[PDB]
Amino acid sequence: SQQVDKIKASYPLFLDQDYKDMLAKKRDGFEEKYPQDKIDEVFQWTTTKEYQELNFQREALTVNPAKACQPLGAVLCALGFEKTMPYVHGSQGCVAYFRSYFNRHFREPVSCVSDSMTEDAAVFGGQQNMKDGLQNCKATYKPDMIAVSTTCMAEVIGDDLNAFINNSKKEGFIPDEFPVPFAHTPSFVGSHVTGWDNMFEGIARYFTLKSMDDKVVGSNKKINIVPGFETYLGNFRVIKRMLSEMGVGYSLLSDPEEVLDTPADGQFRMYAGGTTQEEMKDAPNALNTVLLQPWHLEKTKKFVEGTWKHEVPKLNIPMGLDWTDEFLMKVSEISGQPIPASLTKERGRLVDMMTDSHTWLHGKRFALWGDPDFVMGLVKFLLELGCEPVHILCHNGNKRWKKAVDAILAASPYGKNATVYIGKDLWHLRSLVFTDKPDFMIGNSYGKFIQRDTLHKGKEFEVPLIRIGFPIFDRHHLHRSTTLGYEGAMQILTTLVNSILERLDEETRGMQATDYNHDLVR
Amino acid sequence: SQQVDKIKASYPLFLDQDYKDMLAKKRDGFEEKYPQDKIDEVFQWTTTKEYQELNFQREALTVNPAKACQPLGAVLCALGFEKTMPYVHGSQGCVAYFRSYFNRHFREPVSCVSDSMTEDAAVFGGQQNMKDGLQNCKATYKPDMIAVSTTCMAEVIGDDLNAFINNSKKEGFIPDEFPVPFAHTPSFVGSHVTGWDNMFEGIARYFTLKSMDDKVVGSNKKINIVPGFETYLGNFRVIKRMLSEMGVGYSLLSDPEEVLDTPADGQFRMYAGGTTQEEMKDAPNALNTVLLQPWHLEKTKKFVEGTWKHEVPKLNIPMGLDWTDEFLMKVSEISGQPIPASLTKERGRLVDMMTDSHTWLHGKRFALWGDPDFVMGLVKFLLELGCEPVHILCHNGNKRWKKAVDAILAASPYGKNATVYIGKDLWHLRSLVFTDKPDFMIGNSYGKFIQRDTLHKGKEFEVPLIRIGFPIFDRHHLHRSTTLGYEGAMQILTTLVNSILERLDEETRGMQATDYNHDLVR
Amino acid sequence: SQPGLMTIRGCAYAGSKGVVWGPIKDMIHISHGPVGCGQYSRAGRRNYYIGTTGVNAFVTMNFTSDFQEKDIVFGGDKKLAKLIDEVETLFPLNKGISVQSECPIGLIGDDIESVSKVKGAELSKTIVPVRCEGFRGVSQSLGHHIANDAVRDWVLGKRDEDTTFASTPYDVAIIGDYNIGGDAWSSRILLEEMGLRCVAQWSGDGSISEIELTPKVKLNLVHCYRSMNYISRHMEEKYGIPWMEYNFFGPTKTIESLRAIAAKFDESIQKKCEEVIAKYKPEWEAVVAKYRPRLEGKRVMLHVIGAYEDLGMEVVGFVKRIKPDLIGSEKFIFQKMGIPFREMHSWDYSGPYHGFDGFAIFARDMDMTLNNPCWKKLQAPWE
Amino acid sequence: MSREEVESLIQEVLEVYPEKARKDRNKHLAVNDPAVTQSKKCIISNKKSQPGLMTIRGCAYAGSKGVVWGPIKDMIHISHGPVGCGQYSRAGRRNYYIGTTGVNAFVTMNFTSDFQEKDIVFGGDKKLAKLIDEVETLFPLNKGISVQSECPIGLIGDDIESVSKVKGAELSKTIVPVRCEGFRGVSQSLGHHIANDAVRDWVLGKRDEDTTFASTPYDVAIIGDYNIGGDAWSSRILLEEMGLRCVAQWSGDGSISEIELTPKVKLNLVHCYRSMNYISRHMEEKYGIPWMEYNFFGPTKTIESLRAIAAKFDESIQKKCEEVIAKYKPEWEAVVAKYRPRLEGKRVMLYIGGLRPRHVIGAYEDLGMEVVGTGYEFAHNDDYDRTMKEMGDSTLLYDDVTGYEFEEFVKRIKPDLIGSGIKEKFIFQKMGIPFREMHSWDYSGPYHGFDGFAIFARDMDMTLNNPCWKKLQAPWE
Ligand code: ICS
Ligand code: ICS
Ligand code: CLF
Ligand code: CLF
Ligand SMILES: [Fe+3]
Ligand SMILES: [Fe+3]
Repeated sequence: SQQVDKIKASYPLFLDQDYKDMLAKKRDGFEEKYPQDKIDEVFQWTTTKEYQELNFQREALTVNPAKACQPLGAVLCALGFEKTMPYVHGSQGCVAYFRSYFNRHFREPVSCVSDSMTEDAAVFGGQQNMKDGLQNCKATYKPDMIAVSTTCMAEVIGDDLNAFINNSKKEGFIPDEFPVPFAHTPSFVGSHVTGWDNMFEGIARYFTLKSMDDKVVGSNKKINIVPGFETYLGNFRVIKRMLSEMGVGYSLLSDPEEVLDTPADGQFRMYAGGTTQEEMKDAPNALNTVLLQPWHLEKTKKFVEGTWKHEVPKLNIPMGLDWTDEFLMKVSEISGQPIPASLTKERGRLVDMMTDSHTWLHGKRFALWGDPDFVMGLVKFLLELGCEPVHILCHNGNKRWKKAVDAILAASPYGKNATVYIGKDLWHLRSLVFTDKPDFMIGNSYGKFIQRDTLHKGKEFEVPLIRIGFPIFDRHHLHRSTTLGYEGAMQILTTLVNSILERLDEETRGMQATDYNHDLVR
Repeated sequence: SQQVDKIKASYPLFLDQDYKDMLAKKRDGFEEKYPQDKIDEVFQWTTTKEYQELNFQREALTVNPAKACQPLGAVLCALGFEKTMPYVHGSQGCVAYFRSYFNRHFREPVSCVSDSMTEDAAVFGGQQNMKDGLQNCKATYKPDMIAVSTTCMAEVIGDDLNAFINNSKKEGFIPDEFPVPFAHTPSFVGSHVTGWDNMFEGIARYFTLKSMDDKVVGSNKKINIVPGFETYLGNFRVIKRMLSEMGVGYSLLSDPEEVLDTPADGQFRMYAGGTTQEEMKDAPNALNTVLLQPWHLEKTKKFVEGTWKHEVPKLNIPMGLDWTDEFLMKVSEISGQPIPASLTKERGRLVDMMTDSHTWLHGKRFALWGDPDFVMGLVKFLLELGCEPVHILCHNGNKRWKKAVDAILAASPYGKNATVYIGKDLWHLRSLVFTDKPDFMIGNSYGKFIQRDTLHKGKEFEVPLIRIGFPIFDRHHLHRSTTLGYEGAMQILTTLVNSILERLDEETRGMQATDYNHDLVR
Repeated sequence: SQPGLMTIRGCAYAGSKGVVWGPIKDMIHISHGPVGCGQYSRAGRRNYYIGTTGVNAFVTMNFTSDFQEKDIVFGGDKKLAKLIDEVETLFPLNKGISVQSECPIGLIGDDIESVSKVKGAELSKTIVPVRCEGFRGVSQSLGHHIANDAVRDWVLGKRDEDTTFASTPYDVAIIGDYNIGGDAWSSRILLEEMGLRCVAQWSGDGSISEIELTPKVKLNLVHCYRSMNYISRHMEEKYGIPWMEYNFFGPTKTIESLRAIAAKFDESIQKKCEEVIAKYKPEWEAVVAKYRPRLEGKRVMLHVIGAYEDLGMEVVGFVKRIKPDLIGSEKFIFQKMGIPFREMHSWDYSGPYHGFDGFAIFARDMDMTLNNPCWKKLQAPWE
Repeated sequence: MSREEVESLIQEVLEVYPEKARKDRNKHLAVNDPAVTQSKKCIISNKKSQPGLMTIRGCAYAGSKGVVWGPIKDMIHISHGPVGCGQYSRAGRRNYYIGTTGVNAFVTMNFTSDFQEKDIVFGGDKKLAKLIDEVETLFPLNKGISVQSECPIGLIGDDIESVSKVKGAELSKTIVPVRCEGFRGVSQSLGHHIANDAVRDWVLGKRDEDTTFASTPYDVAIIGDYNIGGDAWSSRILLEEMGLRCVAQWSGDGSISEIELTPKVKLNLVHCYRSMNYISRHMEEKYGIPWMEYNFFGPTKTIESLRAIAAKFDESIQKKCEEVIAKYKPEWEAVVAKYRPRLEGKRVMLYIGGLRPRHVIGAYEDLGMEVVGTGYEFAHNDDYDRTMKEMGDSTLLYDDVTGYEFEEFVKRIKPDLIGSGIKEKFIFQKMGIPFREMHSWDYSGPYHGFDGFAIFARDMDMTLNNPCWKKLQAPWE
C-alpha cells in the first residue's frame, strides 16, 4: 500500500508488515533456507582467524577482485586522443561492459565500438570483422583515428592485428594514410592498467617509430607527460595547471579530460579535446618524458627510452607532499624553469592544513586498496600524515612493487604494522579487517559490502569506507576530484580528517550516553 | 584504567564499567536528578506541536541564536585591507571572543586589538584608552592602517569615535596622516553582517568622501566588488577567477583571503594581501560597484550611490545557476567584455551535474538557516534543483528580505510548502524539524545539537545536518570551500547529493533487513 | 551486430550469468575465465533478494577463476576443480554452484561438463556447467536460451521422482521476473492477496529449491517471456503445467492481468481478485489524480503502453521531429541532447514499477524526470 | 640561557613599546628565581592590560558565565544583554557533564535576552521578568536560573537583583543575579570572584537549617575542577577508590544540589585555587570546613596529592590510598616507558590562564621535559608565589603577555613545544613550533589522574614528534 503524499521506494516499502509477512511465508515455505542460528554461526566463523587462514590458502578461486581486464585500460587510453574512437577487436559483450563501467563511474557518454566477433570468427578468425568494422566505424562516426585493442577471444585465437589492419588498408576498406594504431591487450595478462600501457605504447610506436630520423631531443622545449590509467579529471587538470603556473611547455599525451566532462548544452559531443596527432608525432622532440604512474607504464618506459632516447626520470607518482616536491623539482631541473611563488605558497598551505589536522589524523589505522601507483602514493601520504596503513592490498601488484612499498614503509615509523598484499582480493581484505580491525578502509565502491559485513558483526566492529579510487558508483561526481599534487593532497586530507570527525560525531550522538563528547569544536 | 597499547580518550574511556558505576553513584547520591521517566516525558513533550506553539510565543527569551554581534563583522571587514589592524574600542573580552570565534572557524591566526576599556572609562569615557591604544598598536604591530569599531560598552557610554581619533591625532599619539577609519558598531543593533556593512562604509567614506572633485565614473575601466561578510575563502577566489577569465578589470574591496590562508613555512605573517589604500582611494573612478550580498550592504549601497554616483545594479547574490548567469551578464554589460567560452562550458557542466543528480535531489525536504543573502541564494539554488525548502530560518532577517524570499518561493512550484522565519532562533527550528520533519538540515555547526535531539526521538526521526555556512567548528578546512558561482553551485550540489546517498547507504546497511536496497550503483 | 557500430547489446554470458543464473541467491556462480566479465557484471543488475551475503546468499559477490596465461595455454579444468573445492571450504552454506563460461573457455578446449559431473558426484552437490561463452550468438538472447537449457538439464527435474511436496490447487510459479528493484515482490503480494500460493519465484530473489519445486505448480506465470519461453514450453510439454504471460505495469494492465489469472481458478479466487482490485482502486486513483495533470499530454518515444496511458501520457513511435518529452525505447547520449531516457523497470536507481505499489513510484519518477527544471537550463541566457 | 641573557632578551623585546607601555610591561616580565617566596619582589600581576597591545585576557563575563556558572548542568544561565557574548561562549569550553540537554541539562545551550536598541534605551528589567516566565514555561525541569550580566546591564542602570528577588519569590525558584559585566575588573579573575560571591549569597546557604543529609567522616567536595574533557571524573574515580565520598563537584558536571550539599562535607579539595579560593575561604570561616589544594597532573603529583589527602583521614583511607597507588603504578609506569624516551629533554613554554601554567609542570617533568617559560593571563601574585618554586632557575615568567612579546620570546628561546590557547595556536604552528592547546586539551583528554596521564603522554608525543614539523621548508628553498 502507498500513501500518495508519502510514496515509498523499495526501501522502506518492503519493510511494511504485509511485505514482511509475504517474505517470511516465501522463506518458510519454499526457500528451504538454513536456520538463522546456522547462518549466524557460519557468519561468525567467517569473521575469525581460522577462516582467514583458510581464506589465504586459496590458489584457484578469486572472490571480489580489485582489478579489471586490459581492454578497459586500452579504451580509456584511446579516449584521451583527439577525435579517436576506441575499437576493441573481438566480442561485443566486452564493449558493452566497458562502456557501462565507465558510464557509471563518470556519468557521461563513453564512445567505444566492437567488430562483433562471433562463432564464425571463432573458427575462421576475425579478419573480415576487422575490415568491415574499420570501414563502418570510420564511415559512421568519422573519427580522425581508430585505436585498436582486443578482447580475450581474439587473443586466444591469435588474430594478427597488424596483418588484419594492413589487409584492410590494402583492400581499400580504410584509407592507407588513416591512422589505425593497435595493441594486443589480453585480459588473461596483467590488468586494466596493463591494457592502458599497451595501448599507449602502441599509439606512440605507430606515430613515432618510423620517423625518428629527423627528431632531436629537446628541440621543442617541452616535457611529455604520460598520465597512465587515470579516472579523476582533477588529476589531469592539476598536472596541466601546475605546469602552466611553472611556465613549463608540456605535452599531455592521452588527455581524456574534455571528452569525459562535456557540458550539457543540448548537444551531444562525441569527441572533445584530446591529444592531437601532431603532439604525438612531435613527442620525440621533447626535452624528456615524465611517466606519472611508472609502475604500470613499463612498456611505455622501455619504448620511450629505447626509441625516443629520453632519459625518463625515476619519479614516483606526484602524490602527497614529498613526491609532489620531487616531481616539481625534477620538472624544474628538466625545463630550467624555477618553481614559482604560487606553488610554494600552495605547498605551505598544505603543510598548514597538515598541522591543523594532525591530532585527529595521528595513529589512525587504514586498510586500503587500488592500483599500484595510486596505492603507493596513498601509503606515502598516509605516512606523511602520521597515519598507520595496516592492510595494503594491490590485486594487480607484483613482487617488485611490493618490495618498493616495503622500502617506503620501512622508511617510516608509521609503517611498522603495515603488510602489503599482492594478488589478493577483497574477500581476503574482508578477513583482514575482521581479524586486525583498522579504523577505516580507503578504496572504491566495492568496499561498501565489506563495511556492511563488519556492521553485521557489530557497530563496534564496523569499518567505515572512504571512497577514493576507481570505480566509484554509489556516489556522484567524485570523479571530478583530485588526488595528485598539493591540491589532491589537500582534498585527500580533508576527506580523511572529516571522515574521522563524522565517525566520532556518530559515535558520540547518543543522548545522555556518549554525547558528553559531542563537542561543538573539534 | 588504561592499556598503554590502546589508550582511550574521554570517549570511550568513560564508558568503562568503573566510570559508569561512579557516575551512577554520583547521580543517585547527590545530583537529585529528576527521574528518567520524567525526563523522557518532558523530552517527548518538547517534540510536540503544543510545545511548538508555546515556543513560538516567546517574546523575551532567545535560545540558541543564529547570529553574532556587529563588531565581529567589523573585524572581518577590517581584515580585508592591506596591513590593517582591526581595533575595537571598548572592553577586551569582546576581542578575545571575536579572535577565538574566527580562529576556530578558519583555523588561522586572527589579529585584532582592544583598547581595554574598564570601569574607569565607564564614567569618564574611553578617550585616553583611544589615544594610548592607537599609539601602542601602531608602535607594536606596525600596521599601515587601523580600522576602529566599537563594543557595546562604548556604544552605551556614547564615546565619540571621530572626536577621540581626531584628538589622538591632534595630540601626537598617531601621525595626522595615518589612516584611522572608524565605524560605530552597536551590538544591540542588527548583527555581525550589519557590523561588516558599517565598517566598510566607514572605510570607504574615510578614503573617498573629501576627494570626490577629481573623480570620474568609469575612468579606471574597473568594476568594484564588495563581497560583504564572507567566511568561505573559495568565494573570494571564485569571484576573482571568474572576473579574470572574462578579462574584466576589477577591484575586490575588503579581500581577506590571503591573510586567512597564510602558508605554514616557518614564518608568522600578521598581514598578507588585502585591499590597498590606493584601490580604496581610486574606487570612485570605477565604472560601477557590484555588491555581492546586497541584503546586508545597504549602508554601503547608499554611500556608493549617493557619493560615488555609481548606479549599483540590482543583483542577487551570485549563487546557483540563474543568479550566477545574471551576475555574469550584468558584469558583461558593465565592462563591455563578452562572457568567455570557459564560463559557458563551466555553466554547462553545472547543468550536466544537475541532470545527473536530479533523481536523488528532487523532492528532498530541507530546513536551512544562515545570513540573509546566503540563505536566499541557497533557497534559490535548492528550487533550481527541484528540492523543497520547508523551514527557512534567518535570525537576522528583516521584513523586506522575507518578502523577497516569499516572492522567490511563490515563483517556483517547489516552494509551496516553504515558510520563511525571521527573528527565530535554533530552538524554534528544533521545534520545526520535530513537528514538520525535513529530510535534511543545511546550516552551521550549531545544527549538530538539533540532529542529536532528533536522533534521541528515534532513528526514523533523525534529521542529518549538512554543514554549509558560518561558523563550522566541528569539521576541518570547510572554510576553503566555495558557494558562489558555478563552482560553488557544483560544490553545494555534490555535498547535497552525497549527503543524501550517504544517508541512504546508512539506512540500507542492515544485513538481511534493509540491505536489499544497498545498491552498488547509485 | 554490425561491426564497427556502437551498441549496448550484451553477450551470451550477460544473458546467462547476468540475467538468468546470477539472481539465484543461494547458489554460487563462477565467472569461469579471465577477470573482466565477472567484475563488470558484479552487482550491476538490481535483482533484489533477501539473505546474508557471503553466508547463505551470494548475488552481489564476484566468484571467478581469474584466468592467467598458463590457464589459457594448459587449460583450466584442474583450476576449476580446485576452485570448487575452495568454494566448498569457504562457503559451506551454498546450495549449488553454476559455472558460467566466458569466451576463452569455448576456445581452449576446456571440458567444464565433465568437471561439473565429477565434482558434483564427489560433493553430492548440484554443479551446473553453462556454456554461455560471450562470442556465441548476437545478443543476450542466446545466453537466455543456454541458461534455460542448463536450468532444465541440471536443476529443474531434480524432484521428478519426489512426491513429498504438499500441493494445492492454487499453486503458481513466477518465472522470468528478475525482481528489479523488488518488482517481483510487488507482483507476489498481489497474487497472494488473490489467494494464490506462489510456490516458486525465480530468478529474482530465487532459490534453487524454488526452481526444483516449479514442476509441482498448477500455473506458470511468466513475466519475461523473452528469456523464459523455452523453459515454460518444456514444462507444459513434460509436466503438463499451463503457462500464461502477466503484466503488472500500471493499474489497467495489473487489473486485467489479475482478472485473467483468476479466471484460471475457481470462483473463490475470482472473488478474492475482485476484493484486491477494490482494495487497491483508491490508491492508484489517488496516484492518477495527483500525477496525471503533471504528465497529461507528454509524449513518450517507444508490456509497453499501459502505465503511460494511465497517467495521460501519449505514446509515440527523427528525434528532432517528434519532439518527445521522454525516450522509453544509451541514456547519456539522449541526456546530452536534453531528452530524458527511462525504461519500464527501474534499472538504475528506483523502483519497483510493477503492481499498484510500483505504480505510485513510477508516476512520481515520471513527474520528477519530466518536470525537473534541469532540462530547461540547456541554453545559457547569453547564447 | 643565563639569567643575564634572559634579562637582555626582555629588554630587547621591550624596546619596541612607547615609554608608558614599556615601563608598564617591564614589571610583568621576570626571570625566575626559585628561592624567592614573595613574587611581588620580582613580578607584578592582576593589573589592567595596556590598550592596543593584543592582550590575551578575557572579561569578567567569561570568568563568571564561561568558567564558574556555565558548567552547572541543571541550571539555566541567561546571558543578559546583547546577543554576542552568549553566542561566542556557547559550547566553547569542554566542561563535560551527564544529562539530557534541553530537558534537564542546559550547558551547551545559549540562553540570552538578545538586547535590542529599545532594551538599551528603556531598560531590560521587564524583558528579564518576561524571559524568566518563558524559561519556566519551556524548560520546566530546570532547577534554577542565573542571570549573567553583560557589559550594557551595568551601564543602563538595570536592577537585575530586584527582578531576581521578585521572580524567585513568585516562582519558588533560585534565581541568581550575577553582576559580571565585562568592563569590571581587568580579566576573568574578577569574574571568578563575582561568581563565587553570587554562589555564596544565593545558593550555598540554602540548606543551612536542613539537617536531613546523612554525612560520613569521608565526605569531600571537589572544588575548582571544571571537568575539562572529563578531568574531574578522572579525579573523582581516584578519590572514590581511596574510600572517600565525593559529595560535590564544582562546577564541572556540577548540579545545584551538590553545591547546596557542599557545606555538609568534611574536606574541600580545591584544584583551581585561583577561581574558587574565595568560596573555599568563606566555607572554612562559616562552616569550619578545611580546604586543601591538590594536583592530579601526572603520576608524581597525583600520588603526592592522594597521600596528602589521605593523611587528612583515618588509617583505613591511607591503606586504601596505598592500594590505589599500587594498582595504578604499572599503568603509568608503562606509559612513562613508552613515551619518555620519545620526549626526554624536550623544552616547553607555557601560557595559560590562572592555574595550569604551574600545575602541569610536574606532568611535563614526569616525561623528561623541562618547562623553560611560563606565564599567566590573569593570575594574582599569590599564584606567582606558587610558581617560582615549581619552575627552573633562570626561566622566563610572563604576566598578561602581549602577542608580540610572546612571539619574540618564542623566536629567541626556540622551545620544542608551546602550551597555550586557541588564539596563539596557529601563530606558533605557522612558525613550526609544536603547539598543544592547554585550555581545551586540544579536544582530547582528560589529562587529570593516572587515566589522564596516558592520554597526555600520547598527545604530547604525537604533537611534538609529528612528521609535519619536519616539512615547513620547501626542499627548493
Ligand atoms: S531478459 Fe532481457 S536489456 Fe527479457 S537481456 Fe536485458 S530483465 Fe532488458 S528489455 Mo536489461 S529481453 Fe529482461 C532484459 Fe528484457 S537485463 Fe533486463 S532490462 S525482459
Ligand atoms: S578555572 Fe580558569 S584560562 Fe582555573 S579561567 Fe580558564 S578550566 Fe585556564 S588555566 Mo581556560 S584558572 Fe580553569 C582555567 Fe585555569 S577556562 Fe580553564 S583552561 S584551571
Ligand atoms: S563477450 Fe561476454 S563480457 Fe566479453 S570476454 Fe566474452 S563472455 Fe566476457 Fe571478459 S575478461 Fe575482459 S570483458 Fe571481455 S576481454 Fe575477456
Ligand atoms: S567584555 Fe565580555 S564579551 Fe565583551 S560585550 Fe562585555 S561581557 Fe560581552 Fe558582547 S554583544 Fe558583542 S561580544 Fe561585546 S560587543 Fe557586546
Ligand atoms: Fe555527467
Ligand atoms: Fe590554518
